[PDB]
Amino acid sequence: GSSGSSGGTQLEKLMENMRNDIASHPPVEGSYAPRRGEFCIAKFVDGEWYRARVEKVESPAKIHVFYIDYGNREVLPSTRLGTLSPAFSTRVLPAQATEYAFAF
Repeated sequence: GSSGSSGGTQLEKLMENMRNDIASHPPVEGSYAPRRGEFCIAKFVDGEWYRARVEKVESPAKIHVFYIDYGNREVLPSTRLGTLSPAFSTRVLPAQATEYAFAF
């Protein structure tokens, strides 16, 4: 936590709340099934979870997704994908992704 002259970025706020329950109670690798057109959390090479929308599901090992937080695409397995909580879901914060408008 931060007290005194604090302040962050919209995304940093939501992500900050999720990263917590996500880093303390990480999802089960290979539990959530990514479906074409479904929102979920993806694990970044830096073991950092981020909001993304399944673009194309190839195989349990290959899942085309797009980070709706930055605006990038990465083919990750169904292991790095998990159930995106409604509390941290974009439903509260708008996708800061750049290539989001084109994502879908």
